Amino acid sequence: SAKSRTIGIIGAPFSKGQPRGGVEEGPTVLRKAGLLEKLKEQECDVKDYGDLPFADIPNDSPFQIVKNPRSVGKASEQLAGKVAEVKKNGRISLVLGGDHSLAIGSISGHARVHPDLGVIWVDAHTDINTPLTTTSGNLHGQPVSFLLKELKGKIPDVPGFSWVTPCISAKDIVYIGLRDVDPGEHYILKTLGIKYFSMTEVDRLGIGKVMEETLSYLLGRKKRPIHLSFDVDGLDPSFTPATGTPVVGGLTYREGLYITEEIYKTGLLSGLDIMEVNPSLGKTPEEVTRTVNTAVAITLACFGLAREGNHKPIDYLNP
Amino acid sequence: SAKSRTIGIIGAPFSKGQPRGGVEEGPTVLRKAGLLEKLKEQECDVKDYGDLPFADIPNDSPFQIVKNPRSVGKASEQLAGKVAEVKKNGRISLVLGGDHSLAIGSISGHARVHPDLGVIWVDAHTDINTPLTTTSGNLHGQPVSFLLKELKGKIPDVPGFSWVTPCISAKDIVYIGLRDVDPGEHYILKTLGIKYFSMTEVDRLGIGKVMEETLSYLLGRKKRPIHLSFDVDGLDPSFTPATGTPVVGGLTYREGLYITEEIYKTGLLSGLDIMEVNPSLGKTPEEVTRTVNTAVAITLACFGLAREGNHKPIDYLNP
Amino acid sequence: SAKSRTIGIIGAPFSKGQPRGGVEEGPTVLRKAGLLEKLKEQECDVKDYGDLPFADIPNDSPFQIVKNPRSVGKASEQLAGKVAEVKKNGRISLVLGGDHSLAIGSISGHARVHPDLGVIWVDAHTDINTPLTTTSGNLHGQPVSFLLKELKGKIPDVPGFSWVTPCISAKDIVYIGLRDVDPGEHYILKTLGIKYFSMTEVDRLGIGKVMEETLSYLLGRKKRPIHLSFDVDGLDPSFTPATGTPVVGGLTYREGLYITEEIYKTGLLSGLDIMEVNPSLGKTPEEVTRTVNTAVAITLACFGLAREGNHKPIDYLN
Ligand SMILES: [NH3+][C@]1(C(=O)O)[C@@H](CCC[B-](O)(O)O)C[C@H]2[NH2+]CC[C@H]21
Ligand SMILES: [NH3+][C@]1(C(=O)O)[C@@H](CCC[B-](O)(O)O)C[C@H]2[NH2+]CC[C@H]21
Ligand SMILES: [NH3+][C@]1(C(=O)O)[C@@H](CCC[B-](O)(O)O)C[C@H]2[NH2+]CC[C@H]21
Ligand SMILES: [Mn+2]
Ligand SMILES: [Mn+2]
Ligand SMILES: [Mn+2]
Ligand SMILES: [Mn+2]
Ligand SMILES: [Mn+2]
Ligand SMILES: [Mn+2]
Repeated sequence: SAKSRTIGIIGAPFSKGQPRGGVEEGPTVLRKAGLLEKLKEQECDVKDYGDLPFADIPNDSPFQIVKNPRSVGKASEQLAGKVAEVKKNGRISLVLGGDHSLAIGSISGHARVHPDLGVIWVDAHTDINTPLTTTSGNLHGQPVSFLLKELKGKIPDVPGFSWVTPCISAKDIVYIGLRDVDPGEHYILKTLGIKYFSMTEVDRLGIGKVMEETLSYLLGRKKRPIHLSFDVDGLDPSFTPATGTPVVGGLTYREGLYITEEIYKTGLLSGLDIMEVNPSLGKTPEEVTRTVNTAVAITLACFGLAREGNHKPIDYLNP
Repeated sequence: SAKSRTIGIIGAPFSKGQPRGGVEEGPTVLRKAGLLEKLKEQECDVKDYGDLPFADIPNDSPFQIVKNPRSVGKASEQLAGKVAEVKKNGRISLVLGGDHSLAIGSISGHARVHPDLGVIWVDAHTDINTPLTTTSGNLHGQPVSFLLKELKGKIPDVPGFSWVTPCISAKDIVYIGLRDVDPGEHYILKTLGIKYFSMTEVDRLGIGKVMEETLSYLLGRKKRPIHLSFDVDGLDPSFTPATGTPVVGGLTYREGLYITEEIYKTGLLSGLDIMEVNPSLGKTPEEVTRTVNTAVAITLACFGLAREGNHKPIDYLNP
Repeated sequence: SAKSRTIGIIGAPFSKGQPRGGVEEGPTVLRKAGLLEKLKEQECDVKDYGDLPFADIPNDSPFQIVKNPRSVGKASEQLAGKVAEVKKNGRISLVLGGDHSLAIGSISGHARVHPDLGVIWVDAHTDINTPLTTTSGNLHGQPVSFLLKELKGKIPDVPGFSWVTPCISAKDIVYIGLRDVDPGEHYILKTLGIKYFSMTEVDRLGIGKVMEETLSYLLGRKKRPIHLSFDVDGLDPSFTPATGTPVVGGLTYREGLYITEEIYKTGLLSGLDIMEVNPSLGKTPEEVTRTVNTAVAITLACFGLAREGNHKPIDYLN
């Protein structure tokens, strides 16, 4: 099958990057919804690399305020190795999360095979706090800081992260859907001159102009691999309520679909993260199903499913 | 009253174009909501042609997998006759559906008086399956195929449809709202080069550009009569949930009103279909009322009701 | 603090501009939600001028069909005095409503100190009926008529309003959010040539172009003070349901924030009204909380809170 429809699925049932239990069930609920079957139904070559085994680290003391550092660092180290393996096999890595701390391992692993990659980060949050600027101490709100080359010398020696080498420059990342950014994060975003489309820019320009500007900024100079790190809380809680850090006034279901349809069309999607789906956090059974169905729809759009329709290269009027 | 506010109401209580009971009650619920009274309140000349009886056809076996062919064909044949009568009386035909298979009759009969008409098709679906590409066998998913000149030779001899002569060319129809298209339908849409604005184009351009492009595409060469075939499932199920085939990520209430406000302003609306309102498909009594109210609001906008306001040509400061 | 973050808060617990009880509780629910504390948390210099006492006028007979005229006129007269005082102290007046009839007093008071002010009116409605074009007789739908210079000779001698001097020209007001306008109001809007962006223009242009056009229409010739009169029913009832006159197909939560973020950025916000919050009109306790939280978010955006983020002028990395 086509490169843009050749996929390597990695389950990452990890929750210790944040304090809310349940996000480790994200891979289970996405698989039960029939993600793999639905992808095969749209002419995808799907290989399931299974769920990564995350061994318990019982004596995981905090680094200052930073919680579960060895567990988070090890999970990302393991994921980096697995993503690099998937990438070497000529497949688009599809990481089923799990909390967003896992992006450390997902992007690190992807950069080992494709160092020229560009990142599209769909989230309500920047996730760029350092272990020193964080007030929460949750590593799911810090993955971008460990990855950026410009933040080298600002990341202290955190236990479990000695394997980390910053793999992306501030110019190689574009944020979409921002609406809840810490002061420390806003300082970083502005001082490093990172490209971003907060909800203010989405409202001003429309998602059409947002995507036109995002893809031109990342691909204008030359075609390069795209890594889409999708936090379901990027979309409004009316679509993805079963998530840990929901923020009102989010991207619509349509905008989420549009972003992913435009990324598919480039033929350059090389890595994908579907993060922060927490089935324990739906106020009703319907809120869980709604979140899972939305996450599945986003994923299908990444691999070719289009709202105008799709057809096989045959003559439907003369079978 | 003005030509654009002179109306002939036709109730078409018909459901056999699809399997879900209740759509035949659409004319009853739209009338009970006060549609006729509300139209007269906004300076409309309204004539009620009543509800078509549609006598039972007990012996109506399927054409291959195509269900109730004689019932669907005869209902459309009689509707074509009724619409032609309304059009001859110098009135805009307002068809209260009923399932969308009735568009065969509505457009066919409208073309008998105005063969130069253009079609705006608001729907989540293309409804362009032929009796041979259809997988469901439901004729409400095939009306466009029976109407298109370019599909002549691809429509088999279906019982109840010998009266049908394709009346519109692929170039005289514009779709708005698409989001659930069958492979066969997508093949047709692309091969015939039909103009369409799926939810992807609406997201990219905005409804303003969509309407500017739709009206210029249909009216640019010369002014001609407009036929708007409105399937309530074109709007998001958060506005029109009481419908047979709902699809998430639909046109908003605002977008639905914008489309219809722009069509009214041309002064060229000549035929209108308000289809697929099913008052047995409300999960609560409020979902039915919500669907009916939305359908009524769309209809009022077609006949001049504007969000900015309306006033009579009198001095309001000196009565 | 910066001029754009230096505020004078005025509570206006008044409901007699309309028939639905509960809108007088708007200042109480907005204060309980922590509005003052949240503003101080985003580096605002906040001075609380308290809640205005509105004394009962027992024999307040109607002027034709126009209800509670002396009560509405007196409440606006008091508010005008208070807003002018806040403006003289070099602060942005922040009026917590209360029904929209209070805009007579808030804009009148503001024009006394800044006669060159420009009005942005966010609402589903025009509120431009005169005491003679009104059909409901509710004064919360007539404040713009009392304020416009072009409507002088058109407004009759209404008891409680002899203090009113029209302070704004038809060219100095921009409407955003219009979707339920009376025939008489539409006639006024068209005959006076007032600038407006009904929901039809918002749908056509997008909120980005709406704001670009609104700010250029008002500020193009030169910088001048901005008065934003925000009616919570300007936003869709899915965001602000606890309100007296809700109309479907309204401005989104995002559009409301975008309008207010753009106004903040000019540094010219000089007067603000947060009106028509009615906590007695929520179908559930959550509907009230949702309306109050939305109104608080709009207010915070007016004084600098930005969705991209905010930071203090310090080195966060050192
Ligand atoms: N900046 C945050 C942090 O925890 O660092 C966000 C982290 C969000 C992480 B996520 O979902 O994007 O991966 C959540 C916010 N709430 C108070 C702390 C704030
Ligand atoms: N294209 C369809 C068909 O029945 O052929 C749709 C028909 C749409 C009918 B309507 O509402 O636009 O009139 C319903 C879908 N479900 C599976 C088959 C699909
Ligand atoms: N124009 C109105 C009026 O009462 O004059 C509106 C007044 C709304 C005032 B408000 O909420 O914008 O401040 C309410 C409408 N319903 C029938 C009469 C109409
Ligand atoms: Mn997030
Ligand atoms: Mn995140
Ligand atoms: Mn249809
Ligand atoms: Mn449909
Ligand atoms: Mn108002
Ligand atoms: Mn209003």
